This record gives sequence, C-alpha cells and structure tokens, in this order.
Amino acid sequence: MVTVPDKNPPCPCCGTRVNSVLNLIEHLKVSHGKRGVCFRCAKCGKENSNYHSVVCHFPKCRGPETEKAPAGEWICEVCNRDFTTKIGLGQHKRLAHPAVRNQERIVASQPKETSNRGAHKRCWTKEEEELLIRLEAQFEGNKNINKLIAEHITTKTAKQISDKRRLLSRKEEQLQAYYKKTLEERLSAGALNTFPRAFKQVMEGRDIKLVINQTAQDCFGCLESISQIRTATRDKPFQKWMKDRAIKKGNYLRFQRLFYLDRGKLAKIILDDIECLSCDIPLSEIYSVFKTRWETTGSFKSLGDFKTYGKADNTAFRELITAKEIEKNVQEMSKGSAPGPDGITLGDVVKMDPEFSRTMEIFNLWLTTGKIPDMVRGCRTVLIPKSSKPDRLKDINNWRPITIGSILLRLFSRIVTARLSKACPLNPRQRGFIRAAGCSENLKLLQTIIWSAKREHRPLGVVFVDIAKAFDTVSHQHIIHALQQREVDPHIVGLVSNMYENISTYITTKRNTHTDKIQIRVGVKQGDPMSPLLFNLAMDPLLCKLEESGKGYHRGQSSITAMAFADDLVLLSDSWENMNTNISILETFCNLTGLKTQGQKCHGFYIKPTKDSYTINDCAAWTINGTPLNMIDPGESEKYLGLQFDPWIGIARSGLSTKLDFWLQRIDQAPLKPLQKTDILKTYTIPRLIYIADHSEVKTALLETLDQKIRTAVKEWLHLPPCTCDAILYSSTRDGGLGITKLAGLIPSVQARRLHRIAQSSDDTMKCFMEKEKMEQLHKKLWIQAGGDRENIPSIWEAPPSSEPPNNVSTNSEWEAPTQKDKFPKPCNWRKNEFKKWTKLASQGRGIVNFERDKISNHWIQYYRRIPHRKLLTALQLRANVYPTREFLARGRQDQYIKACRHCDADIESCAHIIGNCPVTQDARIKRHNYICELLLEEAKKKDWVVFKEPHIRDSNKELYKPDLIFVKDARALVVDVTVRYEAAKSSLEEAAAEKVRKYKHLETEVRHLTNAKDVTFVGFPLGARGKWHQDNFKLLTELGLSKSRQVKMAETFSTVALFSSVDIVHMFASRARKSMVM
DNA sequence: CCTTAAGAGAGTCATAGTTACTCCCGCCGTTTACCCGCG
DNA sequence: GGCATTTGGCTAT
RNA sequence: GGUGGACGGGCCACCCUUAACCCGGAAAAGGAACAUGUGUUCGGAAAAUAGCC
DNA sequence: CGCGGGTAAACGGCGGGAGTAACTATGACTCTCTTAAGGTAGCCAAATGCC
Ligand SMILES: Cc1cn([C@H]2C[C@H](O)[C@@H](COP(=O)(O)OP(=O)(O)OP(=O)(O)O)O2)c(=O)[nH]c1=O
Ligand SMILES: [Mg+2]
Ligand SMILES: [Zn+2]
Ligand SMILES: [Zn+2]
Ligand SMILES: [Zn+2]
Ligand SMILES: [Zn+2]
Repeated sequence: MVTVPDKNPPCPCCGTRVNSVLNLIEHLKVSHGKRGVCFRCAKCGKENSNYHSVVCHFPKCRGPETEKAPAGEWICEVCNRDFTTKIGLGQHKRLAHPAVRNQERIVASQPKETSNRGAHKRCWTKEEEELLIRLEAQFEGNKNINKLIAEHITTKTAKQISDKRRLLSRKEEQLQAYYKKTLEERLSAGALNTFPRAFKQVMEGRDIKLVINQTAQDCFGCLESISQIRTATRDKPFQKWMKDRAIKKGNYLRFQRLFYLDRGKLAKIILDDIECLSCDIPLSEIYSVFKTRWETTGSFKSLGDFKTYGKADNTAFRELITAKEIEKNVQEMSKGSAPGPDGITLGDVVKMDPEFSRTMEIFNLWLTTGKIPDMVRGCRTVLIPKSSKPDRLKDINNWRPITIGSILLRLFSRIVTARLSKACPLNPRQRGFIRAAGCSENLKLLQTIIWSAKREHRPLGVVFVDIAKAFDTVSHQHIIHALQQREVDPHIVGLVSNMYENISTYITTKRNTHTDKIQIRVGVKQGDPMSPLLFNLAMDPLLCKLEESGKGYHRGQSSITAMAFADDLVLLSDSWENMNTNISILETFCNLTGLKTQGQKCHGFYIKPTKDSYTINDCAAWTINGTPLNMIDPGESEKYLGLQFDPWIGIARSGLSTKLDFWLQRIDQAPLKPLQKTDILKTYTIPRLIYIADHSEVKTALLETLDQKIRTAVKEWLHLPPCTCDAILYSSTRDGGLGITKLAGLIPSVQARRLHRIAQSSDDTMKCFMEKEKMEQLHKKLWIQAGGDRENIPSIWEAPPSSEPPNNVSTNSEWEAPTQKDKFPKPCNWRKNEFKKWTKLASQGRGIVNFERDKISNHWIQYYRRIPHRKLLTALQLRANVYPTREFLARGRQDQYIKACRHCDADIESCAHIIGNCPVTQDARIKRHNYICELLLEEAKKKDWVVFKEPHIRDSNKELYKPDLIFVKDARALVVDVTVRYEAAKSSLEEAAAEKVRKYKHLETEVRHLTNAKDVTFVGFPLGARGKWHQDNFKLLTELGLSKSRQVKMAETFSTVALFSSVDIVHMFASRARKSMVM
C-alpha cells in the first residue's frame, strides 16, 4: 500500500527505500512477488489499483473529502444514498435497483376504492344492501309501490328509498424419367465415359443396389489405398531441484511445441483452461446411454393442421452434377476437416482426381439412382468435453456427440443440399442456417421490438422457447413427411430416406477404445451438410402456423409472431393470453411431432405499460406443458444467440472488461515468449470479443477501456515503454506493425456495416418493426466515429455496393457459379489511418514511411521463429525509436537530462548514432558491412560470376577507391558498393545509392583494365539499418541472374541481416556501457 | 564503416447533451349520493 | 531440385 | 570469500554433502503413465450449416 | 313511487411542463520515463507442389 505520490517510497515490506514508485512496484514484483499493490492518494487517501491513475489524480485532488454536503431528504431503502429530489431517488431506483423499481411500479399500478375524503355513510348496509335488491325485485308489476318498502326500511325515507332501487338498478415431368432421358442422351455421346458399363443396367434396373456398391468400392479402394501415403508422414535423482527444473522444462516443451504445431488448441488450453482430457466414463455406460437415446424411433404421429411455406421447386433437381459444381462445393467445404470412419479426407479426393471427373460420375450415378453405397452410410462419433470439472468429468452430459461422416458422403450431401435448399424456400422467419446474417437480424429485431414496446407503451410478451435435442429428436418420419408435404419430387424424397437408412456409428472415447454400432434411428445426422436444412424444413410448419394463427407483437399492419434461429425459437405477443395462444400452438406441435419442451428450460417476460413506464412480469408465469416458465425478472438476463437479454435494459452490456482482463491474465501466466503472447492475443482473444462487442452495440467508452487494457498488456509483454506509439501495435504486420486490433476503430466500423447489412436484407417483415430513423442516425454516428467521410455517408436504406460479378454471359450455371458475397462500405481503413498517424509523428516516426507496404522489409515481424526474442524486442524498439538511448530518455523532459553520447562525446545519442556514427561500434559496423558483402559475393558466385573483392583501383590523382564488390561474367563488370544506411526519410537509400554511383563513376577505363570487360555498370546497394530493403536493389539481383523467388528470399535475408546486425550493434554499445560503469 | 531535432500515451476532471424514465398538475370527462319533476 | 505459391481466426445453432 | 540452485538479476542452502523460491528479453522433460534399470505413451482427438472479421 | 333528467365531489385517463441519474461525448489538462545477459551464430519460416 504505497502513498502515491512519493519521492523515495519505502516498501510496504522489509523496508528498503526505492527511488521511484514504478521502481518500487518492480522491487515488489521481483524481490517479494506481489502483483496487487494498491496506491492511495496522499491528499484524500483515494485508493486505486492503478499507479499513474492516482498520480494524475493528485494534482487535481481537491483536498481530503471534508464536511460532506447536506444530505438530501430522500433515502434509498437498499443502499442508503441521499438525493436532492424525489425524481432523483426514483431514477436511482430505476437505474441501480431494477428489481426494486419494478415492484414499486407494480404497486403503483394497482388501483383501489379508498375514497380518502368525503365518505358519506349510507344508513343502508349489508342487511339492507341485499334486502333492497330483493324487495325491488319482489313487488314488480306494481308501479307506484314503496308503500311496503318504506315499511321495510322505515329507517330511510320515501324519495331517497326510490333513489336507492335506482342506485342499485344503475349497477409433371417425372424427374426419374428426366434423369433417365438426360443420361441416355449424354451417354449416346462420348461425354461421360468413366463408368459406361455400370450405367446401362441402371436405366432398366436389374441389380442397381450392387451397382452402387460395386462402383463405390471399385473407385474407393483407390482413394483408400492413398490414405496410407498420409499415414506414412504422420508416423511421428542427484538432487531434487533437477525434478523441478524437469517439470518446468516439460511445461515449456509442451506449450512451445503446441504453439508451432497448432497454435489453435493452445489458445484454448490457455484460455478457458479446457484440457485434453479423454472421457473416462465406462464404454458400457456411454453405449447404453447413446443406444437408448438414438436407437429409439421417434413418435411422429402426423403434422396435423400445420402446413409448409409454399410449394417445392423441382427444377433445381433436373440439371445434373457437373465437375464445376463439385469444385465449388469442395472450395466451400472446411479445409482441415477430420476424416470419417475410413480415413479419406478432402485431400485424398482432390489428389485422386484434381479435375473432378470420377467423383462427378459417381455422384451422378447415386443421384440418378436414389441410393448411396452401403460403405458410406457410416460415421464415427466422438465425445468431446464441455468443461474441465472432475465432478462433471464423471457426468454424462459434459460431452458432445460430434458425428463424423464419410467425406465423400458429406460432399454429395452438400451438393444435394444446394438443390433441396433452393427447391424448398423456408419461412422468412427462420433466420438460422439460411444465407443471411441470422444472428444479427434476430438480435436487432428483439432489441428493437423491446425498445419500441417500452417507448410506445404497448404490452409485449416474450418467451424464449427451448426445444430439447432438436436435432437428436426430430424423427426421420417427420422429415420425410415434411419433404412430401411440400410436394418435393418423390425421387429426392426417396434419396433422403435412403441417406437415412441403416446408419450406424461407434462413439470413440480414447485412442482405439471404440464402442460398437448404434443404429441411428432417430434424429438428423449431425455432421451431415443436409441436416440443418432438413431440420429447418421439419420446423417450418411451426413457424407457418405461428405466423398465420398466432397473435404476435404488432408495429403497423404486420406481426412478428415467432422469431427463429435453427432450434432456437422466441415467441412474441401483445398480451398475456395471446402469448398463451402461441404457447398452445407450440405445445400442439411438440405433442404431434415428438419434440419435447419443458417450461423449466424455457424463460420469458411480459412488459406491460403504465402511465409513466412499464412493468415486468406483473402477472402469473406462463405454463408450457404444465410446468411454469422461468420468468426473467429485472436485473436478470437470459442468453439468446450468445447475448444476455435483460428485460429491464434490453441487451445486458457486461462481461467484456472482466473477460478481457481474465484472458490477459491467463496469457501472461503461460510459458510463452513475449511475441508469442502477442500472437495468441491478437489471433485468438480479441476475435472472441468482437461478436459481443458488436451485436451488443457497445459505445466508445467500454471499447476504449478494452483497447487500453490490451495496449497495456501488450506493451508490458513486449517490454515497450508506455510512451511507445499506438501505431506499432495497431499497424498491419505488412506495414511494420504488430497487427493487434484497435477495437475503438474496428468495432464502430463493424457495427456501422452490420446496421447496413440489417437494413439491406431480404426479410420484408423484419424491415417494418425496425426504427428506420434511429438506425439511420446510429449508422451516421458510427460511420463518423469509425473515421469515415462526414459528408459521403452511404444511405443504408437505398442499396449495397459490391456487385462485381462475372456479369458477361458466364457459362457457369447457378449451381456452379461461386456464391456471391455482399461487401457493404467500410467507414475507412483504420489500419491505414493508424499508419498515417505513425508517419506524422516526428521522432518515433523517423523514416517509418519506408515500411509502408513492404513484405520483404517486414518479413521478420511475421516469421520470427529462429530469432532470440531479446533481439526481436530490440528490433521493435528500434522501429519505433523507443530504445532506451539517452536521446530517447531525454524526450520531452529535454533540458532535464543530457543527450550526449555515453561512449563518445557526440551531441545526440540517437538510435541512428549508435548504429551508424559512434566510433565505439565501428568494428561491429565493419563486420556487418563485410558480412553483407560476403552474402552478395556468395550469391553472385552461385551464378558463376567472377568477383574482385575490395579491389585496389587508382585514378590520376592516386586516389585509391575500393568498390566493395565487382561481379564479372561474360564481358560485363557490375561494380557494386554496399552501404547499410539508417533510413531517416523516404529518399534516404536512393540518396546513398546515388552517392555511391557518383563517387565511383570516375573509374571506367580503369575498371575496364582490371576486369577485362566493356560493360562497366555501377550500382549502389543501399540497405536499411532497421531492415529496409531498397526496391531498386532487385535490378542488381536481376542482373546477377537470380530467379524471382530466390530474389525475394535473398531480399528478406538481407533485410533480416541488416536489422539484426543493427540490433547487435546496439546491444554491444549498451554492454560496453554496462562493463565500463562498474569500473 | 557512417549521420546530422523533435513525445507520445495514460489517466482523471469538467461541461454539455442523451436516454429513459419520474413526478406532478390540470382538465376532462366519469362514477356516486341526493334533488327535482312526478305520473 | 530450383522455382512458385501459400499460409488464418471467432460467433450462432 | 567460493560453489550449487539449467542460464542472467535476486534470494537462498552448503562449505566437497543441496531443502525451498521470485522476476526475466532465459527456459524443447533427471516431470508423469504402460511394459524390466531401460524402450513406448503425454494426441495435431473437433463434424456440419450460415454469419462475421 | 317509479321513472327519467340534472348534480358537488373525490378520482381514473391523458396531454403537458419541468426534472434528474447514470451514461456518453468532447475538451483541457496533468502525469510517466535511468533499465539493464550475452550469445553461439548460420536465416531455417515451413509446407506443398511442379516442371
Ligand atoms: C451448439 C451446436 C448445435 N448444433 C445443432 C445440433 C444440436 O442438436 C442443436 C441444438 O441442440 P440443443 O438444443 O443445444 O440440445 P439440448 O440442449 O436440447 O440437449 P439436452 O437434452 O442436454 O438438453 O443444434 C450444431 O450443429 N453445432 C453446434 O455447435
Ligand atoms: Mg435446445
Ligand atoms: Zn522486496
Ligand atoms: Zn486525492
Ligand atoms: Zn439505492
Ligand atoms: Zn557516439
């Protein structure tokens, strides 16, 4: 507990006095091992865990908190905070105690009949309150009565009694045949030839099943025989302190081997602490569980009244599978996909047939037949954990059944998908698994609907329905019936039913510890490309009936009755009973189709308007199938599509700061090196925050806090001074930076063009519940905040740009044309803005423009494997002119300290002096220079050039010039002079080369005498002291005869050599100072 | 052999505008306990 | 066997 | 005063005998499991549909 | 005596003015820096194809 600001702060420790609070933190970290020192301001004792924060506070500290101002007369009942006015207390309760203000609103809403003032007692009472209705109904037909009533109630009078029994009175083409004709016609020609004998018995089916299997094996034992090619290359005390050193080296080994083997899964071992455990549940337990789960045919009684969205479009299936279609789908398939239960990966298929012809034949043979071979209807299931909790490592549901099918079945399934997906247009409400940003269009739709309901004072009921095991419960009969009801061609229906025939899998738990076959009789084949589409098609009836017969939230003349994303469903309503209607429809579907939903796993809420505001859950919880829902009260949240929705505030903006700090701690505690931690962060941590930080509509306050945490952590990992420019971290690795992501400049751009994407969408219903002007101005705001043109702001409600297709009559069909993506405008290139900011700095940007877009001068920043990190960090410091030279140390402080060279007596000890001018390092300089010459020498010799290393030439004035190199081959003299010059401007290396060429152009008839040649070329070979490769040097490298790949390799080698020889020069300079100070 | 000015970023603090309400007030028509005409 | 090219992440379900 | 704690800075143990540690720009197992003191293992275990950067 | 119509008198609804807590955005400031491995070297990224 330091007492910032202090001049010679004693440690809260043994007692040693350190010279600075920062040095005190260093002493605590190293000598003691405490990383949580808290700093209290000297004046007011304000405590902050961050040092300089308190340091900056101190000057503006307005003395110790004294004589607390008068306490308002409104005290909160939760935190005892005083407020000046009643409105203040109400707003505090709303903004800090939502569960309290909710109940306050509910209590205020309820009416009563108190009648506080003017309670005129009626001498009438119960005894007569009922007797008067009885007697007024007694003597009826007699008009002009009361002669008996007054006797009944003599206590009252005549006219008033008459007043009282008034008061109380007041209250087609046969796609099979089409395929046959198409084949026949194509086979009469020589177009298709691979399997001509196996196609004729298919036309008039004789042994079609065996034809499928025989063709399969006859062409698949080949691709199997080449899997072994891949398997061949994949074959790969004295003292007790030795034990601890072995453990530490083992942890190192592990992490550094994973880092270069697969940096992925190392990101996940570090972050989320999810280890490589293999499930130890007995194979009998897993066997029985998954047998009873999957080998249990569902109960799909029927689809009832539920219909589907439109009719089928069988034209998609008519035209055949062409090689370019397979190429498109293969390029659209995940590259590093694991193999099925035979080992055949995508690479096997590609190598066995680069220009897909055999596959393009077998796929057509399957499709024309409606059957698939009995060797691909198999898959290997794996149980991969969900969390590393031993008590939950002995839990069955801590594992997932990821099912891997034969890849040649996954590819055919994708090909069949494209066509089935086109032929069956899903309901526009199903935003999952469709070609669109479903998650964004659902999160925005919810957020909006809620905000608009609150603003317009309209009831809104939301239920986050939860189907249990939607993919593992949807019966195959259900899918077949759904396909039939859309009148999809019976041939494709039969093909789908056959793709769901006699499937079995084994759930491998450990290496070679497999279960045996479990016939998958229920559920969609997870891992099969068609399964998402089939699930959407079997779930469409629910959405159709909900949108046609349910009662949903209305904004105008339209009604979103049910949003959906895959199995996720959100029911909406405009009343507590309309939501009961939607829930009843959902129950009907779930009881008629076999899907199971329980209100225990479902949540919801009900926003009911009041005079001032709304109330949440001011009613009984809805019941789904009998068990009441888990109504989400204010202050609680529910995860919808990865974001926490709180009915009190819409989207719960939380977790990003805590998650980022936890991840930074996890990375810092890893046995990784300074530039490996930066890679793990910029490639596997910041991306994880994008989704939440984008779809949650985070502002530039949290974005700046997160970016500040990232910057501090990175600059501490890399041992860069805090004053180092942001550009080096945020500039692209192609421009000399580290490539770290600037969230404050990225997330606004992502949000702006996400809003653009939502506005420019196909969901017509979705773009009616959307607040047009609010998102228009929000898009303008984010565009300006992202650094865009404040005048040329695109109109999100007009059209996108992109386009740029193969517009001119492309022979590619619609199934072969590569899928076109949409490219909405970006506000700006924030990375280029960061680099421009770098270039504008005058001291840390010295000559940085030479690294504008150079991949051969920044090759080391990306590929730094075999370089001591102590060298890499110094290279980074040199590139930003933040190396602790006395010139840099006396920055801003200026006169405060001396900038003179510590070794020589030069005016400024700039980073350029140490590398280029100081006599002390002259030896090293010479070595480096000669070394570079030698490299060039060797390169020239590899092309059989004669070399005159440092020749002794003399002119008339006896002025001996010594051109570093002279290459000669076939009557030519390439005089070359190497020079490693610090780059302090865009035209620095050019100037050096010009100087060399001008100072050696005197010797023409002298070089002719020495070299025995007539073509006396003169070239300067400038190199950057910080690793800048002059582009014109390629000319020389071309004259030597180097290839265009060895040219780039040698350019990278030269840049690396120059940079890391300058680093060594700087290190020698500092080490000489170190070795001389002790004297 | 070579070069030859530089602060930059991190952090509070103050001021002004926004969002999502809070609060009350007046009016405005509406219920409720006798009044009047009353056949 | 020199040359030419290429080379990732995250989110929802 | 010197050695050892892989290496540097500490800080410890011993006086050739080594128990415990901290930080690092250093750290590729004298660590665990299966077989008889020696070899093997420590998995690159991860699918699909869309989206995003 | 019943039946119509009027009725102050608190009070349910709805516009309207004023009002504030907690953010959200912009700007003006003010604060920090002195530490501390040397090193064989041998540029290999590293993989994959291709001709
Ligand atoms: C998360 C996830 C889901 N899906 C699909 C398959 C899943 O069956 C479906 C969602 O299933 P869930 O609804 O998450 O399964 P469940 O929670 O109902 O199971 P439980 O009985 O334990 O309650 O979405 C994927 O294809 N990939 C994924 O990564
Ligand atoms: Mg579910
Ligand atoms: Zn200490
Ligand atoms: Zn203070
Ligand atoms: Zn409070
Ligand atoms: Zn000098």
